[PDB]
Amino acid sequence: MFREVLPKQGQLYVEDITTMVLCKPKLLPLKSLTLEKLEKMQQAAQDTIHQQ
Amino acid sequence: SLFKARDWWSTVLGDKEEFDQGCLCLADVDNTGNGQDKIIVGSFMGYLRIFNPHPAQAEDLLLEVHLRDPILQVEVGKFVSGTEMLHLAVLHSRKLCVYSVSGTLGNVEHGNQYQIKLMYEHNLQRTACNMTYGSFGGVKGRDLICIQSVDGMLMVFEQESYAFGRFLPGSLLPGPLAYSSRTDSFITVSSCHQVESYKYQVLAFAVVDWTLNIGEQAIDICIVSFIQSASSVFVLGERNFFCLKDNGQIQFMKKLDYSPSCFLPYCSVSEGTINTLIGNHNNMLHIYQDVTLKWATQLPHVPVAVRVGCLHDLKGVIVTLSDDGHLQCSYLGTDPSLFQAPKVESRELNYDELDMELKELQKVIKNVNKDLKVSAMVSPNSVTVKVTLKNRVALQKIKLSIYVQPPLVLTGDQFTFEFMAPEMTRTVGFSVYLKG
Amino acid sequence: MEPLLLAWSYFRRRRFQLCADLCTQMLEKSPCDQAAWILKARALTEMVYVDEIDVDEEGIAEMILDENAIAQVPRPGTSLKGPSPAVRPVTQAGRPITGFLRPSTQSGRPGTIEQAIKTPRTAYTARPIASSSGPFINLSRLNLAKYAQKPKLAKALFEYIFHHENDVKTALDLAALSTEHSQYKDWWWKVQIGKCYYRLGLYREAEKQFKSALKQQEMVDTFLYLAKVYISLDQPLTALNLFKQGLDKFPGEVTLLCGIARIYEEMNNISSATEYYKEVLKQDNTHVEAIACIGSNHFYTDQPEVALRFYRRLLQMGVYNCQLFNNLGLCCFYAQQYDMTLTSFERALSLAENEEEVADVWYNLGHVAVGTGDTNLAHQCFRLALVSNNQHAEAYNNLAVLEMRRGHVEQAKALLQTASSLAPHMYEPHFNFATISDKIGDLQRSYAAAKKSEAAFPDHVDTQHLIKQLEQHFA
Amino acid sequence: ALTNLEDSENAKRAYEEAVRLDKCNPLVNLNYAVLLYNQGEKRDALAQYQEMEKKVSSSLEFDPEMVEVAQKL
Amino acid sequence: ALWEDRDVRFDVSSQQMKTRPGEVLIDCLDSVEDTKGNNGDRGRLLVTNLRIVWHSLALPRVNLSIGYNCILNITTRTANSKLRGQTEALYVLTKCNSTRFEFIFTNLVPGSPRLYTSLIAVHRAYETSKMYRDFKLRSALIQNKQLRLLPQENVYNKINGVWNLSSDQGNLGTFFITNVRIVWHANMNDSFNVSIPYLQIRSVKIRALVIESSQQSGGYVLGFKIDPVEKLQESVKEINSLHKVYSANPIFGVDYTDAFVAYFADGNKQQDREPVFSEELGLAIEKLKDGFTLQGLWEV
Amino acid sequence: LNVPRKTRLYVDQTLREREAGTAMHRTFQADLYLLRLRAARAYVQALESSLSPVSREPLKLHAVVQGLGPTFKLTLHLQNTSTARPILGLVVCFLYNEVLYALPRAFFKVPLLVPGLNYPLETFVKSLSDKGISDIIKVLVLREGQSTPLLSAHINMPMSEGL
Repeated sequence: MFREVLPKQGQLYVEDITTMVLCKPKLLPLKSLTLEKLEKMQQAAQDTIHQQ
Repeated sequence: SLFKARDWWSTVLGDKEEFDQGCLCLADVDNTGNGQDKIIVGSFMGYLRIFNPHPAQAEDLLLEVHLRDPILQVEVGKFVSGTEMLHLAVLHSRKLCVYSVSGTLGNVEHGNQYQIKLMYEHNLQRTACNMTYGSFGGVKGRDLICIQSVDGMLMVFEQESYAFGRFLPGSLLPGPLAYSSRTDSFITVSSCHQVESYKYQVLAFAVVDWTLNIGEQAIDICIVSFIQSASSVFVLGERNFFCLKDNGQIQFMKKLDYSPSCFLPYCSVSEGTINTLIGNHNNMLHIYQDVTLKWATQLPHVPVAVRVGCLHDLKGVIVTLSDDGHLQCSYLGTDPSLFQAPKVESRELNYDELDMELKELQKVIKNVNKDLKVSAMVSPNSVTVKVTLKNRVALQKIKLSIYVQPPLVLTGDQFTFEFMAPEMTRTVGFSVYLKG
Repeated sequence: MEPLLLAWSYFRRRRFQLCADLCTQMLEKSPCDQAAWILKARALTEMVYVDEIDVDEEGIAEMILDENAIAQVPRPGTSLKGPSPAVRPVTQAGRPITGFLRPSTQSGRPGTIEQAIKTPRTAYTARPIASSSGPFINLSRLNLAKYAQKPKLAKALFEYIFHHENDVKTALDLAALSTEHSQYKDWWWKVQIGKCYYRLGLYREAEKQFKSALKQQEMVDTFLYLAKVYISLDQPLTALNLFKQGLDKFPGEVTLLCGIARIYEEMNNISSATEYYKEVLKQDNTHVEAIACIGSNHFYTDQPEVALRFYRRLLQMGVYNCQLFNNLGLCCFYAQQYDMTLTSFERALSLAENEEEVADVWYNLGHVAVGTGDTNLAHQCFRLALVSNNQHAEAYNNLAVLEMRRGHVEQAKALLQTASSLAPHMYEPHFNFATISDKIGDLQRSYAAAKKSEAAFPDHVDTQHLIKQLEQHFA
Repeated sequence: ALTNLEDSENAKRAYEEAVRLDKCNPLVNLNYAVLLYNQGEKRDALAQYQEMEKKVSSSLEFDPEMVEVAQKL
Repeated sequence: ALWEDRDVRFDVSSQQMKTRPGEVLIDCLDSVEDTKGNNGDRGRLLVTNLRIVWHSLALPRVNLSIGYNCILNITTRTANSKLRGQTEALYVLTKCNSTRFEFIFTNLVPGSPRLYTSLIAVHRAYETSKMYRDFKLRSALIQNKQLRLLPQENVYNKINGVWNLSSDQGNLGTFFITNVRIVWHANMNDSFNVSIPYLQIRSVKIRALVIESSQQSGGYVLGFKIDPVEKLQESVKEINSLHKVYSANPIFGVDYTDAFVAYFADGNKQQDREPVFSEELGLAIEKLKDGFTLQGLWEV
Repeated sequence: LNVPRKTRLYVDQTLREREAGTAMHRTFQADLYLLRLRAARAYVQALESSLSPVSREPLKLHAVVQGLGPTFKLTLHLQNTSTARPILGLVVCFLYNEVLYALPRAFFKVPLLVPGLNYPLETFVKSLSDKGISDIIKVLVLREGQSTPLLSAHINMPMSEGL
């Protein structure tokens, strides 16, 4: 019945070093209903043009 | 389960049949008197079906009779001259038929039969479109029937015979018809965006009592009257949702962002307000307190003519009927369910085959990090060049182009070959000449 | 059963192919029948209908070559023309990325025709910009002076001409004859003439009709139309007063509150747009716009669990997209729910109907991977984001960061140059290029890059220290 | 973290990596001794205890487990 | 007796996946990966006559069997654009004994997605034909005076004046005998008709024409009585012969572990609490869970 | 300070994590394994088709389209990314739909690419369809002695806005 002991002290930065930054995660914006309808009406014309 | 319409007794109702509004009715056509309603559905394919559902099962379908001509707008009201017992009205395109669903019992759950008797009929000169029913004027204990026509005319039957019939002034495409009892008025929505109310005795004497120019044409109009405090008239357009007063002006309105198909202002809760539920073409139900959404649910199908009724000791069950043939009683789902990955100790990740494939792909990756013959022949004579290309493996989407120089000009630039079987030769020939 | 009845019932149930299919028959059978005529007209015009309120794609010509705002340099805070770019990704010099793309989004405006042309076609609108913003019936054959007498025909005919054929001049002719037939007493014809004007270019001549229609009968439609007109004349504070007037008329309308919130977000004071989106929520609670906006704002202001709740709500309401599931993945990972994280990205990659959506999902998977460690997986994900969308500047920047982590300086320099060439409005590629240059030397390139960084994110900190050190080296 | 994640073999190999890669921190040795003694071995737990005592001193809670894994071994 | 088209089973045996006598395979597709269970393992999909089967194709033990009388929605999703070919995906929603599952099937190799079409087709054929393998009361069977036959059905014996020992006064009715099912209408208000399929019959004996149901339509004992018993025993023996010759090869009239827990459509929910009334909304609502409230579940 | 605040959602989530941490760990490791598998799969497929515009043998190419109207300016920004080593023999070949776009020179040599300079190599694409049709255009950069493209790029041509 022994519990493993954890260090109570973390790692602390002692100087700020210029590191190359990464771009940030990108939440894909949702669409409206008018926009979806417009895109689908734009692609349906293409489909009928190709299907003739 | 949250925001879903959890399932109750549900069924599919035929072989690619087709329904519309007015089809789904829900009342006591059996005249038991106990309160439990019974589903009634009639397609314009012909079959009239009546169910007494219990929470799939065989004995649920009371009857599935078939009439020859199509069926429009089954209704349940006091459509007989003598008694105060509910009778079932079936409106075929050129026919009216009042019936009576009498159920006799046997000494077993499935020994009980149901007989529909033709109480009376009515040959329809014009082609019927839809109808309404109510106690026209101030009569009580009677349910007269005002049927419309596809060409505008509205004909009124006083529950026995052809009372009269008057043409609607200025209508081309017949819209939804309803009858308000607190004002004794037939209210319709003409093709020209006008919600119009006519007093009954005015039409009986043949005009417009009042009009309101809503922005569109309405799909349905449902005058609801279980509240005697402040009367209102609901009008569901194809783009908006109005609740009008009794004088003729908008009490309030909602600018819906979806495409409604059906709505039903059912029993209310607060003082003065009226709960209502509308069905998208996006497979959803919305439950407003007259403007304000109180709940929303994902329906399985596109609801046509929803109803709310007490079915087998459960009050307020929502009965929906699609136009393809589905039908479903349902209750709201109010169970917020933890979003958490399922614990399936049985299902383990097969490390052997997956590691084989990953070793293959990683081998390709770490390895890469360290079919057709063309020939040209020029003639010895604007010299004509001929290019022959021959493949070993079968190839596809072949494009051959020639580039000489700016001054020299070719009589042919691009040549397109589609798929070619292996060991097949292709020759092209063009001519090059100086221009400049 | 019968032709006209079955066709009209197909129309009621929103079939819109069968209806026309029976009317075409019924019209070949009888050359004199106007019921089926206008029914087929309705079906045709409603297969393509889209409400004019949320169609605001000015494009490029309107943005520069058309001046309508009275004030040229109005006070900051009264014209349309939060989290810093160190947290929230950006699209222009400012204008952080929004939730709920709508086809009325302008999201900044270009300065010159050259800049608008030489940029990506979809960097100022939800759709690529445009310079200008048999047949059932031939418009040149019918005498609109005779259909105007019959309003039942005239209304559907105008809707056909306007929304199907897009003939604003003949539509306006018909609407003028109709309005003069009604003695200017029906608000609908006034609203339609106002719409004809508004998409002809005449805003004041449209505001006149919209005001005269509001005087007839208050409707949410006319309120939103005037809101569009006022926003076109660059007058936010007039549109807000008009919206509060409309809410005084309609006490709890959702579209009006949402328009107020849209105007407050265009003016970029989120502290009121959140309040108005919360009012929309108190009214609707399924509103995709308000839910998405409050969810994004909750995610980026280091509260990803509340954003995960707000997006699980949209998941509960049957919404099934690629955007929604990638958002759920980002939220689950950053809210520390590691069980439902990667399955959401898998559903996203499954649902993506594009090559840019797939690239964004792979970009976010690379972010997940680099948060897990194992920089090789993130390397592969960024390279796949590039392979899917070649003009993906964030993938270039992150892949260059990982390359310089490995050691390959020239690869990182080239990739950061490509990123800063694709998206100049971003600050990370410029800052990283300046940093690596200064690390090796080349203080001229370091200055030319750090100054563009300061031009992109002007309140940065490391950019200021870099510029100070550089200007100190120059003396 | 692996000891509490129903994965003791991975904890074994991780502790081996650590003790090979650690030189002047006895906490690793004491924790590996605790893992071993809890695994019912009590044999290599003495080896890790002796490795720790060869490495060695201030932490209040690494002192007690030092003496408790000593006396109970 | 017959469960292939009535249940949804997981980790099925190598024998129960085999085509039942009346069953018949239609289409197959290899490399169809299974999802909604993130095992990332391939398989093989089969669209049989009565059910859809999927076996792992590498560890064929783990598998899925979904009956057609237990599916609600089947949706095909064409996505995953130009980066590779247009690959499809199958979403099946199932509800067996009030438990909702959802399975997803991803076609890995984009070179053969046609399967996902035929399934839809046969599913319609499964639902448009239920008078072949199910028991129904009071349906719309009779024409003007004759029976409306199914596609693969012809009458054998045409008997008039056959009583029904389940009612009191509406008995005397015709008795139609066919190769797929046996029906009796009432000859007087001819909507009291019963259409029993041979599939649901368990044993036809006499106690009088007693017909028992096969534990699916319940213990529905049907009793009929005819004229002098010569034709009666004749009908009983011919009915038994037809029953056996049908059960030899069924028809079905279709023209042309913790595994469950990882496939729930709801998410960690296999349940539906007792639907009780709701004074707040006025609708029949599912019971609330020990402290929750409606206006607290609605807000965010 | 601006230290953030935590609501009931956070404590409920931490309680779920404290009571069901093992299942989360296991399922996240399984998901990570499957993600590595699928990422390696897609990387190998891209290497096969050679669809990466960034791929010893150092190069980097991306194609920008400019202009509305029937005539678009398509400029390929190509760059040698190496310490000091030029690339002598390379050539660019375009793949388009010959019924929608009229490329004058669909194949041309590239100059000697000096390490560090972005070479803009531009062409004039022209839409031929009278109806608006947007079709992809592929670009392959490849050696002159080899037949497998060194790298590739894609461009979705916008709508024509013709006359």
